[PDB]
Amino acid sequence: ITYTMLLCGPAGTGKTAFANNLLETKIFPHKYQYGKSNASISSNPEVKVIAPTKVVSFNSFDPMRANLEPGITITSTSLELGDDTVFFNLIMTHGIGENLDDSLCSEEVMSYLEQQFDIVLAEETRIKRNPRFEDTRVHVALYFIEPTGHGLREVDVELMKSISKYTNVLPIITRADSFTKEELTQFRKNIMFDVERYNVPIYKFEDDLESMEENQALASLQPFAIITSDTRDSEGRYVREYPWGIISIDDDKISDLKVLKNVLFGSHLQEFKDTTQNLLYENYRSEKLSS
Amino acid sequence: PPPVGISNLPNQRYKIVNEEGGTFTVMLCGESGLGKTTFINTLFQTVLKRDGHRQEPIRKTVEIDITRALLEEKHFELRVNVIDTPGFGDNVNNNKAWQPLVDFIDDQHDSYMRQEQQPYRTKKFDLRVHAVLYFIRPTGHGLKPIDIETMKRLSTRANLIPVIAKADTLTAQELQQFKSRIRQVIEAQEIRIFTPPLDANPDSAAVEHARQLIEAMPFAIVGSEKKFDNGQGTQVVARKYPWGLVEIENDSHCDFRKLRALLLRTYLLDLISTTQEMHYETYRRLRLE
Amino acid sequence: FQFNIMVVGQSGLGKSTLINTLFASHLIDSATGDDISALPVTKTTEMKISTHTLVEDRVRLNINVIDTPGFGDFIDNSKAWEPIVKYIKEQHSQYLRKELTAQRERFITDTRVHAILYFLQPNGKELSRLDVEALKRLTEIANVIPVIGKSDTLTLDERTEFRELIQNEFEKYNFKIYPYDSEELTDEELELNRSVRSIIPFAVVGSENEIEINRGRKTRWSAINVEDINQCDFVYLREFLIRTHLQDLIETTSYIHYEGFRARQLIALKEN
Amino acid sequence: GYVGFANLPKQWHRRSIKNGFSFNLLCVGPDGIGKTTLMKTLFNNDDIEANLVKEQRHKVKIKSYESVIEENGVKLNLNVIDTEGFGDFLNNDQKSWDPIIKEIDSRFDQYLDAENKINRHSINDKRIHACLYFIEPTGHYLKPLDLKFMQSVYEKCNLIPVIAKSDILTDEEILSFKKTIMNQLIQSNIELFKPPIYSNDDAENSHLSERLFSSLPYAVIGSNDIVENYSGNQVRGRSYPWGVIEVDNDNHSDFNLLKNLLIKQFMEELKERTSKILYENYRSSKL
Ligand SMILES: Nc1nc2c(ncn2[C@@H]2O[C@H](COP(=O)(O)OP(=O)(O)O)[C@@H](O)[C@H]2O)c(=O)[nH]1
Ligand SMILES: Nc1nc2c(ncn2[C@@H]2O[C@H](COP(=O)(O)OP(=O)(O)O)[C@@H](O)[C@H]2O)c(=O)[nH]1
Ligand SMILES: Nc1nc2c(ncn2[C@@H]2O[C@H](COP(=O)(O)OP(=O)(O)O)[C@@H](O)[C@H]2O)c(=O)[nH]1
Ligand SMILES: Nc1nc2c(ncn2[C@@H]2O[C@H](COP(=O)(O)OP(=O)(O)O)[C@@H](O)[C@H]2O)c(=O)[nH]1
Repeated sequence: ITYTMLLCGPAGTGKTAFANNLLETKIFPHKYQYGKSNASISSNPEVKVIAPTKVVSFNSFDPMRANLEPGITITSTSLELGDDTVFFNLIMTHGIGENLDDSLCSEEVMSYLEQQFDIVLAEETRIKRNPRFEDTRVHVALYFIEPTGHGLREVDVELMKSISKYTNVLPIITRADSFTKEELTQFRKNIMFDVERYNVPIYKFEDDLESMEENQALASLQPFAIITSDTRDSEGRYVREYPWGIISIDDDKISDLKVLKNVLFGSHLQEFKDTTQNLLYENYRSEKLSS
Repeated sequence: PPPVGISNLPNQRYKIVNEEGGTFTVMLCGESGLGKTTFINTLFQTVLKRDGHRQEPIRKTVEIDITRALLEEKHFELRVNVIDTPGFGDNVNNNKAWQPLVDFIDDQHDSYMRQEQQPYRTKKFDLRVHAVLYFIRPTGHGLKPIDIETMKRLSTRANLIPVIAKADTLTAQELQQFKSRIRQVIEAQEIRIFTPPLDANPDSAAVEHARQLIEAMPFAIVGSEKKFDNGQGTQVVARKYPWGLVEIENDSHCDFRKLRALLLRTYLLDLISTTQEMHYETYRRLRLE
Repeated sequence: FQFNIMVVGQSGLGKSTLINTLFASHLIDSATGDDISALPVTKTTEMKISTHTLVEDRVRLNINVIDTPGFGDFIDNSKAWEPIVKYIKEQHSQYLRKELTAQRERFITDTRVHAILYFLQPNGKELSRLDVEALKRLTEIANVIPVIGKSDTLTLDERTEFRELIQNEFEKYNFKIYPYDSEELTDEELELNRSVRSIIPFAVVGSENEIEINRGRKTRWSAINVEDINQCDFVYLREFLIRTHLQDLIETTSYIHYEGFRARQLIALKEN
Repeated sequence: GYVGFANLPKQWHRRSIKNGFSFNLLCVGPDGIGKTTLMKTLFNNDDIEANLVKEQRHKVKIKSYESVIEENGVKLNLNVIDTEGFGDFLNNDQKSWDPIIKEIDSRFDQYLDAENKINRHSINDKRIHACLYFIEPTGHYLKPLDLKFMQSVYEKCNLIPVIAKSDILTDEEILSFKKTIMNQLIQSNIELFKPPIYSNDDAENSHLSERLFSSLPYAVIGSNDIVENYSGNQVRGRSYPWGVIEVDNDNHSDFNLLKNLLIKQFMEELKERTSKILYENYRSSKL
């Protein structure tokens, strides 16, 4: 299958580390410590680099130019993680939250999603159509919530709404180690209250008794709080290390990351794909045809 | 052969200083969720501030709120003026968000100047900010354009003390790298940050502590209003996570005690004197050009 | 006989007490008092003359203690010696009026200034404007015997140096201080005059109150005897102005100063 | 715990010792009253007046001398003003003693001018922080000129009246002269500096302050030279053919009380009053 996932959030959330952990391959480099390798060959047997990292959109360490605003930059890195063979193109946003005005960033991301929708529509409405054409539509999208502990900001809400317009959007609390149990609970409650207040159309984990129970539990879990590291233990366990203690990404209580990974690449992958392909895209196409 | 009381003049000065009382003014700049309220509640051992102001319109207007209190420790009274920056950096468009804060500092300086313009001037209401703590989110990446320009704008109005918020969030190597990047940026951008006075000293250890303090910038701040046992029978103020406990009073875990030395314990008088002899003087000169 | 002794100084110098002690009775009470309102009403130095009778030596003497209240006691003492000079010369004019009068009397009372005691403050500095002018105009108008008030204010060496300084000041201003050496005097007389002259300006300490130990002032760290020779010159001045030169003083006030004023006044009358 | 914001006064103590101190003192009196001996004994420096700083006379002469006196590390920059000619004139009118007042006003003027400059660069305080008037030990009453000058100066400078050469006057004489002088001062409305009593301070130190106020006018003596006591103990003072007076002995003089009120105890408070009350009144007048 051809799966497409977007990772959007303010700079300093942990999207690069999250992607490296998910792939089990350090295919994405962290900013300012990069250029040693960016789209290198995978260190994972299942991970393949079918296309290096490349920019799909642009709108704009050097200490003298640190003041300069980066703008927004959207990059799609294509990989093949394996019938089971999945062609997974990961889109990522950089420079979001690193400028004064972030309206440009929201505009660019929404425009990229809309242009992919339009490309698919044009292929569909073609006298000679390529039946196996590669769709660039973002089947799922994860928005990283900066660990404020208070609630959702303005840029957070607007970006999540923009992403929701064209793809499913999932609220993901990042760096949950920054929060204690009570603090993380309160932060999650605040996030849910704010999305309800502003009516952000965040994705809902809402035919089988067990399936209904799992959906209910996953909905109660959201926003998903996760700890991610691209560094591993000598034994080979992705872990964070602090002077007061060492965190393991595998630990269930520390991170909901493995539930999130299961839903993203396992259970609900097809659900995200079908909803983005046959509900959002179809409604957009109907509106265009009415235009 | 009797002595003169030249050696007692300093003890007289001490007597008047301790019987008069002091006033400290600190502006805590940053975004929402940088452990600022908890920091000021931890530095003074008391709850000077609150629970967040929240559930209001998402587009926050950068305002200035001053929380004033009278604190007594050893029969010495201090008027603490904790100035805040609600809504700063919490919006999609944060352009010209540094204007209100620098404007407030300039307004306080002008107020003091106009108190001097009084014909028969009396006791002085001095709200000039003796310290400015700019909190940086622990992104572990670098300083944002908003951050650098606000800091540079307010670095001439008063004293600037960069601090890395929620420094426990970052791992040791990550926080050290973040500190190095911040120092390089503020060195290239030429931002001016308060440095403890080590000169170039009779108390070689005091200027040595000055050196230790200036080699620990931007300061790592870990603040908690709850205390936990360390396992040896001693309760230390700390942040309790299941993997480990981040004690605020251990120099190995945070630079909070260094910041307390700079702000209240060791270099508080120096901060006040620099704010009143260097910054205010330049503002007054330019205002009276 | 009638003797006229005048005291010239400021309030405090200790002149009233000095007279009181030199005569052994309370003759003159401080004319200045302890009130700034007791000072003269003319805002110029005034004269207080008091006549007492002292016959304890069986030499009955009619003392006339004269005092100059107001001297150096106001802010403007620009003419604080003019009234003193006027008093002296008027007392002289009375005697010459009686002697120039037809069918005069046998005893034409001598109210002239037989002796003057100018009290020099124990400051250790040269003569001030007031002191200089007053001594300049009073040395040739009457017999002046310098004295140093509150000589307790100067240690022995300090007192000696100040006395030498005052002696040199007298010589510089050409001031004529009593006694006066003459040719009639014998050798013993000349040497006595030299000695009392070396004592001048005197350093006298006066106390009308008596102290008990084992006449003087007794304090916390000190105890002076007004009649001690190795402590003060009070005995010397006493003997000098009461016995040694008293006769010479009263004779020179009638032979030198009075006859001088007589010649001057009569010459002026002749001319006019 | 203990947040260390009560440590600020200690930082002030250290700053003070580091930056030394400065005291401008005025001495008005007759020539020969003992204002050159008292100063040297107060500052234990025989050369306290050897750094002279930068058709008949009819006005007193104001002489400025600047020295430095350091004890146990702390250093003080003393600037003593001496009047020369007070009383020596036979006029002694307001013009005679005007130069002293003009000099005090000039110090205040320089301070005000530098405070009101655009550059407002570091200014050195020359304002007269105290005025010692030496009162002769006549034993009768405060003299007219003394009253006039002390009233003319009681607002410009802190007033510290003393009775000079007090060793001559007997104990009872000193008491009576002190009482008369104080009565004359109060009825001329001449006001003297009252030592402050700090709060949360020792009650003994408060009693010392009260005694310092109620011992005025003082009775001070000066002799930096050493004389032998009747006990065989060398002591600072003066030796006469009748006895020996000791400058450091409290039983003999209020010298130690004056040193307390002028240097040891309330020098800083005197400077504070001069720079916070008197100078601001001068500024209001200039305004
Ligand atoms: N405390 C904490 N730090 C994290 C976590 N994940 C990543 N980081 C660190 O935070 C930074 C994340 O930067 P990066 O993932 O490149 O962020 P992006 O630019 O927003 O995509 C790096 O310094 C990571 O080492 C996490 O779960 N917790
Ligand atoms: N990682 C970390 N989180 C902290 C720390 N102190 C407080 N917090 C979290 O941040 C919250 C307090 O933020 P607050 O001080 O109100 O925010 P600000 O004043 O707007 O920066 C707490 O409820 C915690 O969840 C700290 O030292 N480290
Ligand atoms: N120390 C000292 N005091 C003296 C001396 N003579 C007088 N006094 C004091 O001077 C004070 C005033 O003297 P007094 O003769 O009454 O006054 P005057 O006539 O106005 O100068 C008295 O209280 C005496 O105690 C002296 O030789 N030494
Ligand atoms: N009796 C007495 N004489 C003193 C005292 N202090 C100083 N003197 C003498 O007073 C004289 C004048 O003092 P000085 O300091 O030279 O005077 P200034 O011209 O006022 O500076 C000196 O020769 C000292 O011997 C004192 O307490 N008592």
